[PDB]
Amino acid sequence: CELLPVGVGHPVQAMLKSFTALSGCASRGTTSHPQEVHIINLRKGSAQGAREKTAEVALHLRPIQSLHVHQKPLVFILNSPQPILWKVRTEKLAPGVKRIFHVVEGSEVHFEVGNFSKSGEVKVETLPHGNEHLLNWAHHRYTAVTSFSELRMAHDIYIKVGEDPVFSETCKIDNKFLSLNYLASYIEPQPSTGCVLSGPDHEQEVHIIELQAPNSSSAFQVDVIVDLRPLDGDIPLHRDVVLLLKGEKSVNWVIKAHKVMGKLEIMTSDTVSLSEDTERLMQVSKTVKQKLPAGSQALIQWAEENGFNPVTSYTNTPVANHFNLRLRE
Amino acid sequence: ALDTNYCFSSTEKNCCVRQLYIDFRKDLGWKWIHEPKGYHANFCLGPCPYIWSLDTQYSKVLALYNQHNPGASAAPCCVPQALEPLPIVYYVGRKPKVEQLSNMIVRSCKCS
Amino acid sequence: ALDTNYCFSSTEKNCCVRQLYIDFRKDLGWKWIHEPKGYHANFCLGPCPYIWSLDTQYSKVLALYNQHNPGASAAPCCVPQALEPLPIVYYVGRKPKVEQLSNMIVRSCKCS
Amino acid sequence: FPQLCKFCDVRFSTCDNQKSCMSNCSITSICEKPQEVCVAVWRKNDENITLETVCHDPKLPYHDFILEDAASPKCIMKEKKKPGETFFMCSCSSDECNDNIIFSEEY
Amino acid sequence: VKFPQLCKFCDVRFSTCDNQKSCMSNCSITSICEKPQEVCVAVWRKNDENITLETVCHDPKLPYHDFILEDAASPKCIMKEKKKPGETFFMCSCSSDECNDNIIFSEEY
Repeated sequence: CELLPVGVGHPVQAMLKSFTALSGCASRGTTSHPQEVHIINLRKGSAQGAREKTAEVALHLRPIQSLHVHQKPLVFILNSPQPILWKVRTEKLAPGVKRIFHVVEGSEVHFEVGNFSKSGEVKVETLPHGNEHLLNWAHHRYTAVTSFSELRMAHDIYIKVGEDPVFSETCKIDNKFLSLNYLASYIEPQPSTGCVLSGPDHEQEVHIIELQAPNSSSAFQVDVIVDLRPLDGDIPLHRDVVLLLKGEKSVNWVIKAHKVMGKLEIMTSDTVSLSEDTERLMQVSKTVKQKLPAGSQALIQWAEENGFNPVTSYTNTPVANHFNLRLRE
Repeated sequence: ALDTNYCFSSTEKNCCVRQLYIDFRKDLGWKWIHEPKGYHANFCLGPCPYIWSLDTQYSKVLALYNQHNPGASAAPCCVPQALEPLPIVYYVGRKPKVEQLSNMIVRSCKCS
Repeated sequence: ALDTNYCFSSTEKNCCVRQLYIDFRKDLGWKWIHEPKGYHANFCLGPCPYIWSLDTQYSKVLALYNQHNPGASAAPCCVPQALEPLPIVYYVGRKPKVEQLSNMIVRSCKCS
Repeated sequence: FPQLCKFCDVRFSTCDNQKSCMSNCSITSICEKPQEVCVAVWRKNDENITLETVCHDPKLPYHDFILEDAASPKCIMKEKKKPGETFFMCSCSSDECNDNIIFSEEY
Repeated sequence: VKFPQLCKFCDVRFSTCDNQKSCMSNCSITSICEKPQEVCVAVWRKNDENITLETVCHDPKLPYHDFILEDAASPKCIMKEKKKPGETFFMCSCSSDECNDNIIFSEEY
């Protein structure tokens, strides 16, 4: 088992997931204004995968922690470098509330349930690229902005609609400002080293994930998300796999398995949580908190001593907080 | 089953999550996270009689021993089962970062 | 990690495993058991200090809450970690059979 | 609640013509089928004292004997004459028939 | 220190307390220093038009604003006045957590 870079087709894919914004500000002074304005200054990323297809960006709207139901009209100045389809996947928002989406030319607004589309409105306007110029335009056409957010291009954007009392009544773009209410989620591959000792077994499999740091500057326990879904297609599979999760620091492993069936064995030195989807779809044995050895070879030998051999695959990701597990047909 | 909704819609003295406001600076003394300055972590509390969600038969054994021998002081305890990670935003150097501090929001309480 | 020998040989006021004998008939009422008539069923007990072998981050958070808030009525509890199966042999009809009552004897304890 | 019954095979009891004694059967077993009732048979004789206890369906006779006392919750010994030695047959359906053995209400 | 100091890390901004015996940074950002070795550092500049206060995490070994730091181990941010031409310059360094938050230009009296 020579430590070599993990290939794209490897059943274990290591990604780092982070919620961040390029910049932004928030203001509670729009309470007087009957309409609230939110700005999402998307910025095109360095990725070359967006060349011809028109990028379609979803949206996740939720009431702020201090609000349960939101009814006030919400204007969204969704300026973007290029036309985008705004799939407004609202949530916990009262229907029938007008939602004016000021978008660049060619951008469309789509709603999961037609009630929102019938009540909402879409106005196409030309807006400045500059953050300050866009904020000035928003002030000129509305006299105030509830919040502004410059985010890098992403597929989803979680927004907590509502005026947070903590933030002042004035909005000033500050590069050091970041809040939960306005975040953009990003995921990128991370380097890893591993090997494959045994091929895909339809009886029981052993995939080992080693983690050094969760990419956290603090010294506390954070969540490590491991996805388990079929490698190809959406056909549910009946398979048994063994997960040896190694964390040098404290990290709680949250395993989410979708469209997979069978018995799963998890052995790790850290607490493990399983989503209800994994619980109902698969039978996961209750892990015993053991002081597992350190190092790839030591853990491999320890597993071989427990009869969970041969190892289907081993992989180690120094820096990451997200894992995807794919089952070969 | 014994989630937040079950014990918040109706008051049950048995093992379940009860409301608790955790404050970093005051209650917890943590000041290394800018915000959330405070959140909710509903903590597990309440005893479980013999007729309860006792997954491990040892818990049933302890319950029976206590019932037949009340002066034992050896009974199952209320423990979190599944805990939801908490998002947090904090600055390292001049760089803000959002992390998920796992297993600090308690939703499901079992007995063991 | 805290084996029975560690707390039996040396008394530790922290969360540990304490001796306790349980007999099937008088205590649990398992009158259908042939042998053994009883056994030693140690139970997990002991206050949990912050500086000790803790696994769950929620337990650490609650311990810190207690430290900074002594009156909270909510602290991590000492509960079983590893439970040993009990080998028993009895008779079904007129046929001997040996079974393993899983998780019957305590071997480790944890703060959670 | 668990049901305790005498399931010892043909053994020897030190209580002969006694009002009542202990189950004198340390062996305990769970009946193969739930509907089985527990039958105790006593054949005390001058040559030797022999008793047995088993569990079986009331419908199926034991040792070519009809068990019409299975309806009794508690083991009550009905006396029937048999060549060689007297016969005392009891059948119980209630739980914990090993608490005591009763041969006759009158002393 | 294994755990880096938790220092108030607001950059240059206007301030209200001038040469006060004891003052508070009034900084809403309490950041973990990038490295444990660096400690909290506070600088206070006074000109003829405005006064600026800057709180950061800085290495005491490396001079800041052309000034070596010798009060790195000070439990409290002890303020020393410097010879910055024209403007009045004060600077303190401290290794305690959020210690730069409280500023003492002159604890005397």
